[PDB]
Parts: sequence; C-alpha cells; structure tokens
Amino acid sequence: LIDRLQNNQRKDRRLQFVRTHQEAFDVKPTFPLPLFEEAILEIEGSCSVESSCQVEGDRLQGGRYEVCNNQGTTWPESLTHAFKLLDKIDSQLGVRINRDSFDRFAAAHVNSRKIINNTIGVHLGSKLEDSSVMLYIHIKPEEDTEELARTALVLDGGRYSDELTRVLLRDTMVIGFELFFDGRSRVDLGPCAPKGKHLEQYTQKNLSRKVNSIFREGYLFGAFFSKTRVEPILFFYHSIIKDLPKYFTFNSLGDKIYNFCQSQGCITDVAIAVTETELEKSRLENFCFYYDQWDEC
Repeated sequence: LIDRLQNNQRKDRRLQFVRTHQEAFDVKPTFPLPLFEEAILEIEGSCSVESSCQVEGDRLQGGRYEVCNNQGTTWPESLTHAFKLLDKIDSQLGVRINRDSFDRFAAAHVNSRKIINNTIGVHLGSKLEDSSVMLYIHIKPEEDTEELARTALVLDGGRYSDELTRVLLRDTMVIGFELFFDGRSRVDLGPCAPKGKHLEQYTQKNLSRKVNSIFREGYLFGAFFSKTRVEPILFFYHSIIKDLPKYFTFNSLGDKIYNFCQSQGCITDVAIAVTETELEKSRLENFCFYYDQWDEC
C-alpha cells in the first residue's frame, strides 16, 4: 500500500517540476506539451526530470524537458514510451517526423544488455515546425560499447578525423536523436569524461585553454558531435549549483535561470551546454542551461 501511495506522489512531483518550469519561464502550453505531460505520468518507478532553457541573446526558449526512469535498467521497455509519444505526435496535422534513425537504432540494439534506458523529451521551438521530440539513449559506462557507437555513427554519417573517430567509438556514453516537426532529424554522439580518457586527451590537445581550465571542475564533462554541427556542443555537469559563477559568466537571462535554480529544491545537478566558440566570449549569450530534479524529493 505504501509503495502504491509513494508511486502516486512521485507522479505528482514529476508534473509539478514540469509545471513550475513553465510558470517560471513563461512557457505557453503549446503542442506537444500537454501530450508530453500525459506521457510522463505513464512512466513507472522513480523518474528524473531534466528541464532546460535555451538562451540566444535576449531570447529564451523554456519548454524543454528530458524525463527518464532513474532506478537501474529499463531498456528495452523504455522504448514503448518513446514509440507511444511519437505515434501521438505524428498524428498531429502539420507535423512530420522522420523516425528512420531512431527506429533503426532501436531495431538494431533492442536485445543489447549495454543500454540503461532511453529518455523521452520534447523541445518547444518558436513555432510548430521548430519543435522537436528529443530522445537520449544512456549507455552503461562499464561496458565496451563500440557496436552501439558504430551504429549511431553510421546513422549520423558525419566524417571525423582518426583521433575524433576513436573518441566517438570508445567514449560515447549518450546518443541523442532529435526529431523536428518539419521532418528534419539529427543524431548526436555524446562522448563523456568523469570511458573518458580519449575525450580528456582530445580536449587537452585540441580544445581551448578556457575549456581545459573548467572541464574537470564538475563531476562530468561531455561533448555532442553531429554531422549537423559545425562544432560540438560541450556540456559541463555540476552537482553544486553555487559553483557555476566560479566558472561561467552569464548574460542577464542566464542570471535569471541561475537565480531560479538556487531558490528551487530537489535539484540534484545542473549543466551548462555551450560551444567552444561561445565560451571564448566575456559573457555567455548563446547556451543551454539544464537542471535535474528527482521525483522522490
């Protein structure tokens, strides 16, 4: 009985995270946000909700969430949530989804024992056609996962140097599939470091001093590469929110997100996603700010 009651309370907290974020950042409940809220209520067990704001100068896009079960391995049953969501979204008039890459990856690795889960997520854009479904595959850190990374690399179809190919083949811990509602899709390969030594080395040899001076200060460092990206997007994960001002200076919108985060409970970690190029600037104008809340808080 107590497990059942706790289970209903997690579901309520999940929704409250998502709603509190909409309130704080003036997000309109535009398609597909209502549908997404219904979808995450169907996830069993305890979930983490990772909300974010994409900032672009004085523009802020706040209707961005990734949700997943945070209690061990739910692959491949976690796929059912993704497919249900995609089915609901595709049936919307004026929405077109190219799910080929995700379907092929899912088909290929359904029986893999090296995958923790997939997430489900949505990113609202300024208009319907710029909005997307976002799906991340989280790979087990302590497995040799070259075969997963190869499949993703093939679906991405980018051409990388020998050095970067090895980083991607060996240290990829997350794979992103972004499905835009105008029919564009993207595959992100996500090498991470606390796996990691190839990314660390690549970073030390190739990336700016500013990147090198901060990337080991959080508990995790990641970079997303894609054929679609001229340069990777770098992610800096921190478990102590108050440490962010030590390493980043924000434009006004970033300060607002930062302040909001420091007043909110239940936050287990934050991340700043930014390009090397944008990190060179005196102030961050173009970046994404992520924060993660656990529904048992």
